[PDB]
Amino acid sequence: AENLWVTVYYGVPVWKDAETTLFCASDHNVWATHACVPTDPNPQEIHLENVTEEFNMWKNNMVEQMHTDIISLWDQSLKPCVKLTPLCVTLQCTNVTNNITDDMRGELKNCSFNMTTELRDKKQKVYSLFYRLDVVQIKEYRLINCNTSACTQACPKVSFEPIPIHYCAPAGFAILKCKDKKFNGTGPCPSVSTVQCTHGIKPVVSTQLLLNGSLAEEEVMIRSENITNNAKNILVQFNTPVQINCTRPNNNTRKSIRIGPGQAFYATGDIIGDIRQAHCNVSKATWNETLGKVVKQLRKHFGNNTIIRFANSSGGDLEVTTHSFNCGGEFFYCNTSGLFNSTWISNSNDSITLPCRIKQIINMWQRIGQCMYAPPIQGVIRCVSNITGLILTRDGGSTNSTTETFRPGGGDMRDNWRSELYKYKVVKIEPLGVAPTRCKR
Amino acid sequence: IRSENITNNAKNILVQFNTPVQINCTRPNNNTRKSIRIGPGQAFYATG
Amino acid sequence: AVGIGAVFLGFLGAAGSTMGAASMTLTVQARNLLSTVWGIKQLQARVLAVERYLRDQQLLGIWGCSGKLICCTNVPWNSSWSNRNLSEIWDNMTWLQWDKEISNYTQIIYGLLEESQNQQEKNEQDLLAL
Amino acid sequence: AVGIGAVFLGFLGAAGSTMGAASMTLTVQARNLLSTVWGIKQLQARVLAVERYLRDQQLLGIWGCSGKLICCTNVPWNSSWSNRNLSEIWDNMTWLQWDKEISNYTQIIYGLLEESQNQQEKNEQDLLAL
Ligand SMILES: *[C@@H]1O[C@H](CO)[C@@H](O[C@@H]2O[C@H](CO)[C@@H](O[C@@H]3O[C@H](CO)[C@@H](O)[C@H](O[C@H]4O[C@H](CO)[C@@H](O)[C@H](O)[C@@H]4O[C@H]4O[C@H](CO)[C@@H](O)[C@H](O)[C@@H]4O)[C@@H]3O)[C@H](O)[C@H]2NC(C)=O)[C@H](O)[C@H]1NC(C)=O
Ligand SMILES: *[C@@H]1O[C@H](CO)[C@@H](O[C@@H]2O[C@H](CO)[C@@H](O[C@@H]3O[C@H](CO)[C@@H](O)[C@H](O)[C@@H]3O)[C@H](O)[C@H]2NC(C)=O)[C@H](O)[C@H]1NC(C)=O
Ligand SMILES: *[C@@H]1O[C@H](CO)[C@@H](O[C@@H]2O[C@H](CO)[C@@H](O[C@@H]3O[C@H](CO)[C@@H](O)[C@H](O)[C@@H]3O)[C@H](O)[C@H]2NC(C)=O)[C@H](O)[C@H]1NC(C)=O
Ligand SMILES: *[C@@H]1O[C@H](CO)[C@@H](O[C@@H]2O[C@H](CO)[C@@H](O)[C@H](O)[C@H]2NC(C)=O)[C@H](O)[C@H]1NC(C)=O
Ligand SMILES: *[C@@H]1O[C@H](CO)[C@@H](O[C@@H]2O[C@H](CO)[C@@H](O)[C@H](O)[C@H]2NC(C)=O)[C@H](O)[C@H]1NC(C)=O
Ligand SMILES: *[C@@H]1O[C@H](CO)[C@@H](O[C@@H]2O[C@H](CO)[C@@H](O)[C@H](O)[C@H]2NC(C)=O)[C@H](O)[C@H]1NC(C)=O
Ligand SMILES: *[C@@H]1O[C@H](CO)[C@@H](O[C@@H]2O[C@H](CO)[C@@H](O)[C@H](O)[C@H]2NC(C)=O)[C@H](O)[C@H]1NC(C)=O
Ligand SMILES: *[C@@H]1O[C@H](CO)[C@@H](O[C@@H]2O[C@H](CO)[C@@H](O)[C@H](O)[C@H]2NC(C)=O)[C@H](O)[C@H]1NC(C)=O
Ligand SMILES: *[C@@H]1O[C@H](CO)[C@@H](O[C@@H]2O[C@H](CO)[C@@H](O)[C@H](O)[C@H]2NC(C)=O)[C@H](O)[C@H]1NC(C)=O
Ligand SMILES: *[C@@H]1O[C@H](CO)[C@@H](O[C@@H]2O[C@H](CO)[C@@H](O)[C@H](O)[C@H]2NC(C)=O)[C@H](O)[C@H]1NC(C)=O
Ligand SMILES: *[C@@H]1O[C@H](CO)[C@@H](O[C@@H]2O[C@H](CO)[C@@H](O)[C@H](O)[C@H]2NC(C)=O)[C@H](O)[C@H]1NC(C)=O
Ligand SMILES: *[C@@H]1O[C@H](CO)[C@@H](O[C@@H]2O[C@H](CO)[C@@H](O)[C@H](O)[C@H]2NC(C)=O)[C@H](O)[C@H]1NC(C)=O
Ligand SMILES: *[C@@H]1O[C@H](CO)[C@@H](O[C@@H]2O[C@H](CO)[C@@H](O)[C@H](O)[C@H]2NC(C)=O)[C@H](O)[C@H]1NC(C)=O
Ligand SMILES: *[C@@H]1O[C@H](CO)[C@@H](O)[C@H](O)[C@H]1NC(C)=O
Ligand SMILES: *[C@@H]1O[C@H](CO)[C@@H](O)[C@H](O)[C@H]1NC(C)=O
Ligand SMILES: *[C@@H]1O[C@H](CO)[C@@H](O)[C@H](O)[C@H]1NC(C)=O
Ligand SMILES: *[C@@H]1O[C@H](CO)[C@@H](O)[C@H](O)[C@H]1NC(C)=O
Ligand SMILES: *[C@@H]1O[C@H](CO)[C@@H](O)[C@H](O)[C@H]1NC(C)=O
Ligand SMILES: *[C@@H]1O[C@H](CO)[C@@H](O)[C@H](O)[C@H]1NC(C)=O
Repeated sequence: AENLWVTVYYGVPVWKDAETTLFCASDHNVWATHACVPTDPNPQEIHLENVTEEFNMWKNNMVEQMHTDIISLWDQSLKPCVKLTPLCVTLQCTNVTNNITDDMRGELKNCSFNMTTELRDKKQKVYSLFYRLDVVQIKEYRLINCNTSACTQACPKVSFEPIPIHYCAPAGFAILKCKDKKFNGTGPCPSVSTVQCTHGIKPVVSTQLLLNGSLAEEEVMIRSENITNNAKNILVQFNTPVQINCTRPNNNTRKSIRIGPGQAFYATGDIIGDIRQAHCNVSKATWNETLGKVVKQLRKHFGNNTIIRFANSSGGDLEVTTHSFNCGGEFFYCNTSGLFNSTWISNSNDSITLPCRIKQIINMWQRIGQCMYAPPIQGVIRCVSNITGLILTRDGGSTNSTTETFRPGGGDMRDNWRSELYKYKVVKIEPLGVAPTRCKR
Repeated sequence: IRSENITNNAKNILVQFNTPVQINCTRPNNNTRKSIRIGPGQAFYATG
Repeated sequence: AVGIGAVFLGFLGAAGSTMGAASMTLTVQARNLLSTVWGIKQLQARVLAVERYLRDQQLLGIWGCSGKLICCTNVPWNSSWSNRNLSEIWDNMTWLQWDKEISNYTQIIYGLLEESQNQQEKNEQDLLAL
Repeated sequence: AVGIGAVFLGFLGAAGSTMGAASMTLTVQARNLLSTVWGIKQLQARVLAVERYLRDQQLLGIWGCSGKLICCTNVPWNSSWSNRNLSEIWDNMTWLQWDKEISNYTQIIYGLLEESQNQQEKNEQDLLAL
């Protein structure tokens, strides 16, 4: 009675979840745009009506691809640069005590040593200023990395400034974007569009604080894979940014030492004037208001009468125990202890100053056996940035006490990329379809 | 028995057995290994 | 006639529309299927896309629907695959829901189409023999 | 009806069968033609396979046999190519033997097919012109 027959259609709008490899789109830098395609001046977006999709920020392969690409670019940038093999020698060091304050005592060492020259039968005697974090006693010292591995020096022409990067999918695939505000990264998204590729994402590297990021359009957003489990980090996205001003005030000097044929080592000659600690400033009232918003949002998941505490970091490496970042080529590690120190109970112009340190031997990613020596920057340096989120961890959490304490976290860089690619996913089209129809061939 | 040209003596002969023949061999010296650091992250392993 | 805008459904715009309405824009979807270490991955992706396109075209040609976007066939519709009438399929459903429903009865239909087309080719040859 | 095995001629299983019997399973063979330094060789092999498939498809299309597995043509069979009758070809010989036999009269047949298809297309256009 039905007398229906199979009929084939090619080009039906159907898709399935899939994994693939996306490519560049961008408008001397470590993040090489030379091997990246130009971007379209007028990106196109198609809003899909009546399409409700499923999203999960904690199972996105784009984060893994971004991490791999960033690591590969960082490795590639350092290949054509000098290797500081001859720098593992016996240094003879002395304390620097010329116009120093009470908090910069012992931080700097004036170290002299012997070095090779362009002719392989000659030696020279030179000296440089090193940081206490870089030299370990063997009045004789050695560089910290000498017993682990020899490692290279960043070329002084490449810039560390992040540049936006867009990720565009191949043919036969599509990128779906969730336009639903208040979307907490997991679950169903009623409102969806299709994009050729994503907004410009700056690969900013930092810990304990998200800088130069994107802001929630409505209010503070809290995200966690399993908020009941205390072993999972909590990503907080601010509604408004908090300005932070960091500075190294020492008037540094740079000198070049020829260590071979066409090979130079950039040493810190001397410091002009006084010697003082680098530091950062953040407004007090703005931080208090932001923490008020954060605790108000946290009360939603952890009860309405719970006491919410902010405390110091637990411990570990300097990278994870401190807010670590890079300001114009100099690598800062700073003590965010005046920020996360307070308790909240259910019911002018001064600023918080974070004093902090600088380093030159860097293990950027969580790897052992590869350094990166940062040449000194000449003159005073200052920078300003926006804080637009936090990475928190809940300690303990047992039912014995009704007080919840949160501490800063970080270390893993995948959490930094996850905060930007939370509303995107990749699918692959399935154009072949079959239906009942009343013809017959 | 296989050979490209069995009349020619310059060609090797491949013999495949029907059953295997067990062979047991050992170095019985109780050797010792030590590491010598010859540079930054470079070790040479010697018989102590 | 002035102060009026014109907009066309683009690419996957008909995803939420019914099957009958979505079947009027197959060309926009069809046109989009075709178009040192990183170069290897990019080229691998391109080769994979080409291979997928060629596989789909080969299947279409094997079923005798070569060069057609809509091609109705001779295979009858078994009621076991689905019981819904045309009223509740082409005016009250979308292609994604249909794919979800019929995802477990796909290969047998393909085999039936292949065998049917082989039979038609044999019969056509026999007819032309006379 | 219990205790019976069902086995299908797989891939090149019909290589030893006669031409008529081997011509009933062309689809199983047809479906199988499509599917740092070492990656280059693998990709080269894949590209070569795709190019061979496209060349064969183009040759089929130029003769007017596009989208067909058994396509008959209009070119008469010259007796100089093979004197054997249909009885001793389709029931007493194999495709490999036939290929070995007619391996030296292949290109001229291709050229004749090309010219015939071109003439047919021209005549069809002239007919439609009226
Ligand atoms: C968040 O974003 C903000 C802004 O969006 C970031 O702050 C900006 O940071 C950049 C980079 O530090 C800064 O631009 C520099 O300004 C300096 C002062 O004007 C310039 O001197 C500097 O130019 C030098 O560096 C370039 C490479 O970056 C070279 O191409 C250039 O030739 C200069 O180099 C010469 O000078 C140096 C020093 O003397 C010498 O060693 C060299 O050999 C060479 O001779 C940059 O243009 C912006 O001004 C900052 N913006 C603001 C508003 O302050 C912030 O850093 C971001 N946060 C994070 C965490 O990334
Ligand atoms: C997304 O879904 C909505 C509904 O869920 C779609 O709107 C619906 O569109 C159909 C056809 O355009 C409407 O049917 C019409 O109904 C009237 C009254 O019964 C009838 O006179 C017409 O002949 C026609 O059958 C339906 O009413 C309408 N639904 C609503 C609530 O307005 C919408 O089109 C979908 N989006 C896309 C892009 O297709
Ligand atoms: C491999 O080759 C053998 C023979 O070379 C094939 O077996 C042959 O199969 C055909 C048809 O299946 C048989 O034909 C029969 O001939 C008798 C003659 O009296 C006739 O009465 C029957 O009606 C039928 O036509 C043929 O006898 C048989 N050969 C032998 C020796 O038994 C075999 O099929 C081949 N293998 C494959 C996979 O094709
Ligand atoms: C680091 O030590 C060197 C060597 O002792 C200092 O360089 C000397 O500076 C004095 C004047 O301060 C000169 O008279 C010497 O000739 C310099 N020595 C050489 C070898 O050039 C340098 O001043 C010290 N730097 C600091 C910051 O204390
Ligand atoms: C640079 O090398 C010279 C010699 O090439 C070092 O001077 C020697 O120091 C040792 C102490 O370890 C003395 O026993 C020798 O008598 C010294 N020789 C001479 C000629 O002075 C010098 O100490 C090295 N510089 C540094 C900073 O280690
Ligand atoms: C810090 O945040 C402020 C406010 O979001 C940024 O100022 C905005 O910059 C964008 C540029 O795309 C403008 O479109 C907005 O109008 C600006 N808003 C205001 C209130 O000025 C500022 O650029 C951010 N700083 C950094 C370094 O990213
Ligand atoms: C979120 O984490 C909690 C805590 O681990 C999970 O609940 C635990 O599940 C394990 C599974 O065997 C039990 O042994 C524990 O007793 C549970 N603890 C509590 C406090 O319930 C919970 O299942 C996780 N959420 C999801 C969705 O997996
Ligand atoms: C961080 O804040 C401190 C004050 O808490 C600033 O110190 C002042 O800096 C100005 C620079 O214009 C001087 O004129 C004042 O004399 C300084 N006062 C004190 C008490 O030190 C510091 O400059 C700020 N740094 C940044 C980068 O904003
Ligand atoms: C961070 O630095 C910016 C710029 O140096 C400061 O903004 C200036 O603040 C002064 C004093 O209120 C104003 O007179 C200027 O007009 C401001 N300039 C701009 C561009 O905003 C800001 O106050 C500093 N914040 C902290 C916490 O130190
Ligand atoms: C967070 O605050 C605690 C409490 O002040 C810090 O613990 C101090 O650690 C220093 C070691 O540098 C000791 O000298 C102090 O005595 C400790 N304080 C107390 C009260 O015992 C802790 O170090 C801070 N977190 C970080 C990362 O520095
Ligand atoms: C981060 O800053 C805090 C606050 O200054 C440091 O805690 C102080 O540590 C010193 C040790 O030199 C103690 O004498 C002070 O009593 C501590 N302050 C308080 C309020 O307890 C903390 O040590 C700093 N972090 C690190 C790693 O040194
Ligand atoms: C196997 O090897 C033998 C020995 O070389 C080949 O016979 C020789 O062929 C050469 C060819 O010029 C003659 O000069 C020798 O006099 C031959 N020697 C003998 C003993 O006959 C024989 O041809 C080889 N087999 C094949 C198949 O090539
Ligand atoms: C090879 O054969 C010799 C005997 O010809 C073995 O020597 C004996 O080894 C056993 C080991 O359990 C001893 O208990 C005997 O005392 C040895 N006898 C002599 C005469 O040496 C030798 O162990 C064999 N080796 C292997 C690897 O099988
Ligand atoms: C350098 O100063 C530090 C801090 O005052 C001190 O611990 C160290 O012993 C000094 N070293 C000298 C004078 O060689
Ligand atoms: C290098 O020396 C430091 C301090 O002496 C030590 O902590 C580290 O384990 C050493 N590295 C290796 C590979 O032994
Ligand atoms: C927030 O995340 C949880 C995780 O299980 C999910 O159940 C919930 O639906 C999300 N909220 C919204 C508004 O989607
Ligand atoms: C740093 O020293 C140089 C050389 O004396 C001078 O030209 C420059 O102005 C100084 N910078 C500051 C910020 O004082
Ligand atoms: C932490 O907060 C307490 C308030 O009870 C204050 O006394 C203390 O000075 C604060 N510590 C820092 C390092 O700001
Ligand atoms: C080799 O010497 C070690 C260390 O004395 C010992 O532990 C081990 O048992 C010896 N091996 C044999 C086979 O005797």
